[PDB]
Amino acid sequence: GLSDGEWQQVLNVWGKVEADIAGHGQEVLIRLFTGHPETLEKFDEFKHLKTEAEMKASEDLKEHGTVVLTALGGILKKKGHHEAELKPLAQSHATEHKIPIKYLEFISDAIIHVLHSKHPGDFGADAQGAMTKALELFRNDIAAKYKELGFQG
Repeated sequence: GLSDGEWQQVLNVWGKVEADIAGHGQEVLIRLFTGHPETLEKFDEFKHLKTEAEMKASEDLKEHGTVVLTALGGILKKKGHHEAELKPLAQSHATEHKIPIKYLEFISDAIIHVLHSKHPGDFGADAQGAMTKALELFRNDIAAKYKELGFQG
């Protein structure tokens, strides 16, 4: 779990994201897709957007980034009391979208990368520690649900 102080750091950093969720979400997805092109193949409507420039030129992709980060923001604001929120995501991602847990590792690292890229010198060491713990908790709780289902990939 995270301490009270750590959750406060997470939700404070998240305000920077909320200033422009779509711009942040776009950059997170682009980082994910360009760094790990296998991830892009899971998106029937985006898998033809194989380069950063092509990805940047799609409002549909930017809207999906908005969906993703809005979901994550709601989850983070539960401060770990997120069973009900994570349940359907774990299920849809294992059973419907076929997303290996490794891809959630990749997107977690992408979020850290994008926070430093968009806010260089403004994502402090304490904030990175806390956000990393929150993303670990998110992925780990999803991983428990994946194990229940026997889903690998």
